[PDB]
Amino acid sequence: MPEESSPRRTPQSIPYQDLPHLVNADGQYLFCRYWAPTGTPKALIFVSHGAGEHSGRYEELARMLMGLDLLVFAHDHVGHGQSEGERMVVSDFHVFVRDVLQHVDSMQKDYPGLPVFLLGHSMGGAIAILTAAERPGHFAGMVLISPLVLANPESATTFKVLAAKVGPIDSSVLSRNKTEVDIYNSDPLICRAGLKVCFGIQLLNAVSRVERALPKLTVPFLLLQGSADRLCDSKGAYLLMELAKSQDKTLKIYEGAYHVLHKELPEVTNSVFHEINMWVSQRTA
Ligand SMILES: Cc1ccc(COC2CN(C(=O)[C@H]3C[C@]4(COC(=O)N4)C3)C2)cc1Cl
Repeated sequence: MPEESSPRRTPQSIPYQDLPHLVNADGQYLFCRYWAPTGTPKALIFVSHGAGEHSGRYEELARMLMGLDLLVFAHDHVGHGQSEGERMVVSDFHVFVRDVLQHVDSMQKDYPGLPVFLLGHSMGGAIAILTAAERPGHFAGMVLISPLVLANPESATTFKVLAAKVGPIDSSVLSRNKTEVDIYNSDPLICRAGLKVCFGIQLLNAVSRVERALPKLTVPFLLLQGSADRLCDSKGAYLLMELAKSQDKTLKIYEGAYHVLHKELPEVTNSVFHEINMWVSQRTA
């Protein structure tokens, strides 16, 4: 008599049979999270986390969102969090987009006729842009927290020279809020290893694809950028503002703020939480 294989486990040895999951096109398991409101959801919203991080970091945002009677759902991108795959490795950047579309396609079927929003930060924001541009007309609304549209020139050129000759980021540039930098540095699911070269060329590659997709955007969106962001240049968010065709487009600059605006100084963070709340609320009522 043949036997079933020993259960599939996350890279932290938890059986997938125990967690919300989905199998992707390459047969890799993805860890999933769901925040479901009491009663009928007004809409669906997918949260796309950034490079090195994981969906767990979006707990508070997602609870506010679910607060407005939306169904929030997320998964960890491949090579992130509790999803399978070599840490911060992807065959091609398009995998992230495809994997989102799959999760949305699934969720839409289970919840027919509901509008769907995207929320992304950083690389997760670049993924949201590409996701939207691949399906013009399909998403109700897009919320972008300092999305990767243009990469910091100082840093990009440094990396390009280093790559041309083939270290971990100073995590202080994340946030003026030093408690949040510390929380980041002590989260076991994060990948704080230096940026591999193959993944770094991929991100500069995504910058290029994002610029090509900009003119094709028609989806409504809210765009939150810090003026002193040393990872995703603020110039990128002006470009998005200029090139997108969306009839419904809005930009908040946070003067002096760094990169992770939902994890910044409370004045900033509270504003970020409020604007997202106001915007999504107006477009679901
Ligand atoms: C050389 C170079 C420099 C800068 C970028 C772009 O900056 C990246 C930072 N990236 C994220 O996605 C992470 C930031 C983080 C961590 O945890 C959070 O909450 N925020 C998510 C995008 C690309 C390249 Cl090639």
